[PDB]
Amino acid sequence: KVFGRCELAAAMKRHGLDNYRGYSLGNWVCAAKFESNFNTQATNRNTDGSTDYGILQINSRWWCNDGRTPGSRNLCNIPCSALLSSDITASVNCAKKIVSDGNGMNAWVAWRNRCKGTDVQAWIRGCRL
Ligand SMILES: [Cl-]
Ligand SMILES: [Cl-]
Ligand code: NA
Repeated sequence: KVFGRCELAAAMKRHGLDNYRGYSLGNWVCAAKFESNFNTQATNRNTDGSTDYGILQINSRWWCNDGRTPGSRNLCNIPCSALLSSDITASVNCAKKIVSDGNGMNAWVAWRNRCKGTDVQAWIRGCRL
């Protein structure tokens, strides 16, 4: 599923992401935009042989099991394939664990480089929430 901006905002709001650990909804939409272009089916391989999965590009090195990242953790306790579903629940539940782990949204390189310190409220402008 490729989400529309407001569609995704509403979905993330329903799943409890607005102001989760102090991050306004705009931050999450901005992150999803640059990580996945709002496509639940996005995958990208890393140089270390890990793979990033889904709308928030969660990394198999730490967070999910894809059966081919030897020595990796499965900290969200999910197959990485679950992160590619049209239903964002698994991605959102995993993201909450990541964002809680001490580094905040700095875990997402595209957030740090493209969202952090910008007007992120722009990303939810116009939406009925
Ligand atoms: Cl916002
Ligand atoms: Cl980047
Ligand atoms: Na959903």
